[PDB]
Amino acid sequence: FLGRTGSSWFKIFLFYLIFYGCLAGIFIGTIQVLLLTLSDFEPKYQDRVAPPGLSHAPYAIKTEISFSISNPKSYESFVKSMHKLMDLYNESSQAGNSPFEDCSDTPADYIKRGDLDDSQGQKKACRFSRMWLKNCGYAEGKPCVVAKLNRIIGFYPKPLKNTTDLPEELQANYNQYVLPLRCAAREKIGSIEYFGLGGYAGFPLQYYPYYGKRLQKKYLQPLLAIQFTNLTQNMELRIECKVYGENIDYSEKDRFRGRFEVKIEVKS
Amino acid sequence: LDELKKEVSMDDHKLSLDELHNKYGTDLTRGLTNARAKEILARDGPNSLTPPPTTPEWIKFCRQLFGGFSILLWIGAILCFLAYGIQAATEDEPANDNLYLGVVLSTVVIVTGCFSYYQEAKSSRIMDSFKNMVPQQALVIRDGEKSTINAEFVVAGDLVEVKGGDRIPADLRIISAHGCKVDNSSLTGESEPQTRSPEFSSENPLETRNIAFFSTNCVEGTARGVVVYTGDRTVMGRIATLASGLEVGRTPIAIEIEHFIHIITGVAVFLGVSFFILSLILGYSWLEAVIFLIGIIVANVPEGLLATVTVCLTLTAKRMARKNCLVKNLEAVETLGSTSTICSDKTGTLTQNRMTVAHMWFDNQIHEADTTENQSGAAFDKTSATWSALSRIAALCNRAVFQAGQDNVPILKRSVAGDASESALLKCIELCCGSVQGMRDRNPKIVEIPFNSTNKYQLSIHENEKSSESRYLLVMKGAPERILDRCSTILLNGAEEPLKEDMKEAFQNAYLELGGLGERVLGFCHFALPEDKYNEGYPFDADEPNFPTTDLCFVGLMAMIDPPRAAVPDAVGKCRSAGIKVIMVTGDHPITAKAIAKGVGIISEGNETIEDIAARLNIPIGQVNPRDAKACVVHGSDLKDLSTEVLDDILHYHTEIVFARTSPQQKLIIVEGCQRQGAIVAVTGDGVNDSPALKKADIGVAMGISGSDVSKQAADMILLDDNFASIVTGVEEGRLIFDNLKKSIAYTLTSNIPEITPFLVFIIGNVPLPLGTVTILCIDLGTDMVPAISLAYEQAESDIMKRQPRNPKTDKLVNERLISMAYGQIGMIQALGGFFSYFVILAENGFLPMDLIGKRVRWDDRWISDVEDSFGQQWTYEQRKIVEFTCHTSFFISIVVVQWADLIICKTRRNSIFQQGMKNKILIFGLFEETALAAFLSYCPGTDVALRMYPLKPSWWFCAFPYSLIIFLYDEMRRFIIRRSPGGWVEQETYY
Amino acid sequence: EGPDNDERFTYDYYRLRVVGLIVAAVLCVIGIIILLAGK
Ligand SMILES: *[C@@H]1O[C@H](CO)[C@@H](O[C@@H]2O[C@H](CO)[C@@H](O)[C@H](O)[C@H]2NC(C)=O)[C@H](O)[C@H]1NC(C)=O
Ligand SMILES: CC(C)CCC[C@@H](C)[C@H]1CC[C@H]2[C@@H]3CC=C4C[C@@H](O)CC[C@]4(C)[C@H]3CC[C@]12C
Ligand SMILES: *[C@@H]1O[C@H](CO)[C@@H](O)[C@H](O)[C@H]1NC(C)=O
Ligand SMILES: [K+]
Ligand SMILES: [K+]
Ligand SMILES: [Mg+2]
Ligand SMILES: [Tl+]
Repeated sequence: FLGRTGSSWFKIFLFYLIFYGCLAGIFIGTIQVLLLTLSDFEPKYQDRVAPPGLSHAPYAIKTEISFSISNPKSYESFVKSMHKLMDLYNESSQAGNSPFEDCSDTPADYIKRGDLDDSQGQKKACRFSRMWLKNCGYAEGKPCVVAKLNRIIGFYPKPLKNTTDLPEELQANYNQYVLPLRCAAREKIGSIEYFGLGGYAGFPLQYYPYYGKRLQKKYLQPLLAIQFTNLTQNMELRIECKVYGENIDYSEKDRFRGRFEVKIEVKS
Repeated sequence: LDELKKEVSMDDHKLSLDELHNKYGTDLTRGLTNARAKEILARDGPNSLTPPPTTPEWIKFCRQLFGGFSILLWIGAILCFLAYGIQAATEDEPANDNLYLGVVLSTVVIVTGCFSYYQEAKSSRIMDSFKNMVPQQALVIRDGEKSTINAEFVVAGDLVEVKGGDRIPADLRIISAHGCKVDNSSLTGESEPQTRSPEFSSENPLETRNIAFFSTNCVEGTARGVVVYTGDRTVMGRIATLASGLEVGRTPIAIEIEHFIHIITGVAVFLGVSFFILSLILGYSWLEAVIFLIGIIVANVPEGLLATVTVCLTLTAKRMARKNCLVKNLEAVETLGSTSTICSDKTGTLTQNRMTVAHMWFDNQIHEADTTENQSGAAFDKTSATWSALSRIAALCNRAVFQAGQDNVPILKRSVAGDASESALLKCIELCCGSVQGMRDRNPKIVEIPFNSTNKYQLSIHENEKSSESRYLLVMKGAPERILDRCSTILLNGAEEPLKEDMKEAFQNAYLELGGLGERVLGFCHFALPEDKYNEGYPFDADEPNFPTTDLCFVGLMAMIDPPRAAVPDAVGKCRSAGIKVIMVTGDHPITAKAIAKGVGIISEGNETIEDIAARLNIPIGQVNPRDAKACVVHGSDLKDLSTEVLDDILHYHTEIVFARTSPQQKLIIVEGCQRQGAIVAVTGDGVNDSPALKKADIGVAMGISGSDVSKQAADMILLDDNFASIVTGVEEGRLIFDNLKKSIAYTLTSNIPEITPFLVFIIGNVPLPLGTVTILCIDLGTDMVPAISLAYEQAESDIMKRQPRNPKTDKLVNERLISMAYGQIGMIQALGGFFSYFVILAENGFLPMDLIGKRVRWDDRWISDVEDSFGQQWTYEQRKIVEFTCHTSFFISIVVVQWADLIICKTRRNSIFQQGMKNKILIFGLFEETALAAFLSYCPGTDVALRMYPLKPSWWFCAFPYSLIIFLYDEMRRFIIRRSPGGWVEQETYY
Repeated sequence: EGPDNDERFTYDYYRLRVVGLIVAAVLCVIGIIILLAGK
């Protein structure tokens, strides 16, 4: 033929069949032992998610949400993702004492449901009403963005203490139980309005620590609705929403490390 | 074009002096007119040689920039700029990826260009050396007056004059001469002075006395002649053009390189476009379809391989430089290993090029002297009183002297003023009797008759050094038979005795044997003149026989020859044991050529020519079956009337071939004949008459000390110490580097698979990219470099000089067996070890292997800063990318770890590491430096930006260890099978 | 610890780099030693 005879062509097939078969069987074996060394409830390493990311619902083309108020299908793209998220926080999804629980309607302290063990059933998560998100189809004019803190197993988000000076200096400082979120731009051509649990501009600490998908399915993380009823129009406004805390940090590279990058433009 | 120049020349030495003048419109006495000479100048053109048109270095460099790998790397470099252009227009990408990768790849092509350019070097100044043989000026007779003119202004027809010490300015017809002798070594390779006279003495113009040639010099006397040829039209000017004009051609090693380039280029374009369409079918945007292709290019092309080859060659050439063997062309480092036939000059190559005493006949006994340079033999006789009598004649009846200031150099190597035979005798006595000058001071010469054409003897009368005598001793030497007709007694073991027919017959026997050995034989005799008949003041007349020259006492015979170099016989046998055919090709006479052939082992004992059979059986040569003769001796005059097909039959039908009295073109023809049969041929030589053959040879080797400038220009290799044993070393080195290149190539190729497979699974699996493009270049250009080179220092696995020369048609540098092992077996194991570490990194950070399938879509989505892992955690864009790049880093390090084992297995093709050992210090160096480089690239701060290399956790380093070990075991088991059964299965499938 | 389990999300990449570079250097020196056993 090309290389060899039929007899040789066969033998080279019988070899590579057994050979690659063995190699596949060995590869699988090493994957088995790897998995055997891992927990079902907690990942081996968590230093790469460490400082929590802050992500929002409006799917930004490039950290930007520009549209026209005087146009219907101009914002119907951002309403798709906005709906996708909030559709999960339905009351019909949170039914019965299992696996949900009614928690303080005001920001409270942490809740420990034991260890990362299966020695108990599904760890009961705090309910969250999308109805706590006042004012927010969504904002056809002047968007109503929804913030979110990335989930990390066993992470206890710790707010800053009012020992020294603060950006939003001491205003509504629920020091003990709220992780604040203050959006900014100089360039003050807007109108910041925050909505959340208990009416505070933060995340209620009663939703922590997260026990993971395996130990807490259907779990709901707290949301923080933000509305920009800015009196300006037809210009790119670089708005940055920042979260503050002891366990919260940022990076010049990762522009989502505990903060937002939104470029709103109501070009109408 | 040069087929005309490969033919024997035609001449006009047969014409009379007068007749020759009519042909050139010339005067025998007055010479040309100033006007007629200038007319002929413009007519024929200058008496000069024009160098052939060369290829500029520009075109030579750029021709390498387009050879398979460079072509693919160019397509990659441009395709980078393509994707970059498409980006800069569509979505403003502030990145530098495609732009920088395009710059990097273009640089890789340029630098790789320098390496191949360095390897494909051609240092040739043939025509320049020939031009150096034309004198600046010549002496001509114009308008009846002699004047010096620019030799280029010399034309056919003018009257030229030459004298001892000057170069022949052009081909001349001798019309007048006085004691003129010439050095025709340019045409023959033999430096013994040849007389020139107006008389025609041979039909063959290269042998007649009435022609003098350009490229030669007058050694003594004076001559006048008419110019018959000028410039390019001279006999050796044509040889110049032939030699300088010959197409170089591709070396065996070069052909091998191009061959695997085709193979690897083939699989590259195959998988390249095979997966380019496979991606579009899967619905991949052309934006991405090209990005994957660039990666495929980089994965398939072994970027550092061609440069490795060059370095391995260079390092092998450095070792040979250290044995006095200079390599002018890097590729010639290997040709000697692939050589199946050596065509060797005799004089100054196989031989020392110096008349040396070989045997002596005295006391009715043949004695042998030591002919070797360094005198590696033993003594023959010292005791016999006869010896001292013969020794005295050899010293006294000798007019040769050592040049001043030689006392530093060895006797046999020092320059001597005199003819070759007298120098030989001088050096013979000086060696075994001490200072000859002393013997010539103790015995003052009073009268002598120098060797005469008519007398055929030379005699001398000396004052006997003996005090009790202080009388007159007569000594003489000459033609053995002439000396015999002048002897009455023979000095036997001390005492004289009558010359009976018995001893006279033993003389003839001794004389015939020595002459049969191709040796020049001389007779020696002396006579103690009677005291009473010769007073202390008796005057001797040299002009008229004033003393007896008959009834003298015969002392002995001495024989001499230009002997082989000490190492030559043994080197010839070694070449022949390695299955190399050795042919002699010489301008010298057949009797001498044949005798040295037997001396060095070109013709082995018992082997006969058709002429030998005929003489032994006493029958006509036509009655001899030529197939009964394995040896042959072909004279150039017969070679001339043979067609190439008939020359091919001679080459095919004889194992032991001697081509004697060959012209320079004839040497070229014999070389081409050998090549025509498909053989790789080496030429060894030292003369300008070797230049065409040396050029045409697959590898020409010139002698460094004895070699002429031309020969060393025509060669690929120079033996700087004239050590012929270096050929044996050269062939051995050549074979070793050929095997080691295979090892180094397999090693380099093996790591291609773990660079290809990640890109494929990236498409077919939709997982995060396991390894990057930049990461691949860190391997092929970084870590693999020193290890791959180090394989050039591997010792032989067996006695390589015991095997036959490779068949260049069947035995390739890269074959299917190499690809099967490197791509199909070992590289495949490396790929898995890479993937394993990849799955380990991701799974330990929260992305278990199961959830990875079909996630790249969301993984690469720059706007999704919340991807969910297996444990329910959310990752931003840059966070997961850090893990991904950490995966690139550990996959990279996995390659390094699996290359550890590969380096050790590529060490040997057959033998076990437990047999060959670990005595390669460069290899061990490679292991340490490779690992140091990898660690540095991972842990050095800032490398995460420039190369996207991230720090690895200690446990990460050990992921591929079990795969590294399986490689070592697998290959060790496999080679154990090879050795345990030379049959073929494992052998014919995987044995590189 | 409980709410004070910050060490769980921390890794000393600084020490690892220092050690990694020490090792790389020493492997580089060791290599020179073995190579220079004859040049
Ligand atoms: C989650 O809540 C949303 C609230 O808008 C539900 O949307 C409803 O969709 C139905 C049918 O398309 C409409 O008739 C209603 O007007 C919507 N709102 C309400 C309050 O009922 C959505 O269907 C819910 N999703 C799930 C899975 O239950
Ligand atoms: C990533 C995976 C799926 C690709 C696997 C490719 C396999 C099938 C390839 C890789 C190397 C290949 C072999 C390389 C060498 C030889 C020897 C030659 O004389 C005949 C073909 C043969 C035997 C090839 C057959 C196919 C082969 C085994
Ligand atoms: C939000 O909606 C409420 C009614 O639910 C209305 O009273 C109020 O004006 C709205 N706020 C703004 C800022 O438009
Ligand atoms: K050559
Ligand atoms: K490679
Ligand atoms: Mg010679
Ligand atoms: Tl490569």
